Amino acid sequence: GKETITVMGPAEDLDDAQGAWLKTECEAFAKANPDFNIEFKYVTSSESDAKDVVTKDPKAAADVYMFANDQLEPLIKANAIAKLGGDTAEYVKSSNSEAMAATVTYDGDIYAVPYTSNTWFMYYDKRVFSEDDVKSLDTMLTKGKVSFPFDNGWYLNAFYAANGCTIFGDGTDKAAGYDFSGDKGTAVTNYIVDLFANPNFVMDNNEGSLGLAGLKDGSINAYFNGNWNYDKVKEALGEENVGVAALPTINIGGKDCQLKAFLGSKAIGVNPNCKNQEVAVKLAAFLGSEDAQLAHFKLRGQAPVNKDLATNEEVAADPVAAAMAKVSSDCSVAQPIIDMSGYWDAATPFGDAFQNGAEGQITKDNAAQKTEDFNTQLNDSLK
Ligand SMILES: C[C@H]1O[C@H](O[C@H]2[C@H](O)[C@@H](O)[C@@H](O[C@H]3[C@H](O)[C@@H](O)[C@@H](O)O[C@@H]3CO)O[C@@H]2CO)[C@H](O)[C@@H](O)[C@@H]1N[C@H]1C=C(CO)[C@@H](O)[C@H](O)[C@H]1O
Repeated sequence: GKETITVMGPAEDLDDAQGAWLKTECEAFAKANPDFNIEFKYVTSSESDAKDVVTKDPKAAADVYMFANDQLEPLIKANAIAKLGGDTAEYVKSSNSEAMAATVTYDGDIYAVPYTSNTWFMYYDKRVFSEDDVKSLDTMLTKGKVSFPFDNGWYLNAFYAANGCTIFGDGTDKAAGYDFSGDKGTAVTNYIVDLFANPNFVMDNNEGSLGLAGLKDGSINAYFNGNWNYDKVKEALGEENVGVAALPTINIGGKDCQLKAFLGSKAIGVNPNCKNQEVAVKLAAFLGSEDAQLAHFKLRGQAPVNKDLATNEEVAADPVAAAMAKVSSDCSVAQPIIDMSGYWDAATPFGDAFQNGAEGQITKDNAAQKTEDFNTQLNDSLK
């Protein structure tokens, strides 16, 4: 009489054509734990959507699930994610950097097992740009076609952070609120208005299918996205043409400013409603184990977060793992775990309003107004 454990992860981890990592590792877990009498059912969902799927009704949701760490506070407030202790918590602390362990730590307790770092970087066509070119977005625009997903808040902030705008201070001070106000914010809005008015700029869509299609077309030669699309980018450009870089500078009023991505993690969480917590917690530990992370790298090129795999020669040589590490050290801010719901929501219509012909289009003439409107909406969402 097998007990069913329901596990949720993205399509790519359930796709046989990509080695179905999640199924493969669940089966390995079962083989390693003969004392458990279990079978698996799988629910396909992007880590980006996990909060929405689970918090709607945690008791109806999967027992074990893969999510993005910025979702942690909403999951906790929904009683949708179990605190982890014991060997599992110890592994999260011992096998990760301090910042990666912090991605899943709330009020001093560990709530999930990281399996990869979570950030974004630049894919580009080596036929169009040199290594030197891609150090500057402005240089890039003179040589070829550049895209950016401006209606996706996870990407938008990099431009505002570049000029000293802040979210919760350093990211950990709720009392600091949002600060996108003033000339520092308007200067960034003006830069983005100019970008949209640049005929070598093409807005990417929210989840980046437009950019991917553009790379294949040649209509887009630079794509800001992540590790999950590595194989598709290789398909679009041809692997000898794929360049991978950390983030460029943008020139605001004569000053080179560094774009800064969010850096968080993707992790495995346990549903408190799972009827076998022993199995669920051990499975989460297994899915984030060293062996499992190495398999994620070999089966579909996903970069490990486990610091012991950093010295694996194949990992260290991987262009995406290397870019992600450079974004971590040089081009990022730590992903807040203070809930950013109001920002994720406001970011999308704000980004969309830059488009030529948009309702309430952001322009040079109204940039300051629109910037304050945005700052005001962000802070209102905290009241
Ligand atoms: C807006 C959204 O931003 C963040 O989501 C990003 C993920 O963290 C990234 O990992 C990446 O997701 C990819 C998966 O890693 C990958 O395995 C595959 O499934 O494709 C995903 C991309 O399609 O990119 C995501 C951004 O595109 C953040 O983690 C996430 O929580 C944010 N979602 C909020 C935003 C809205 C609408 O504004 C709400 O509906 C959500 O409930 C919020 O959580």
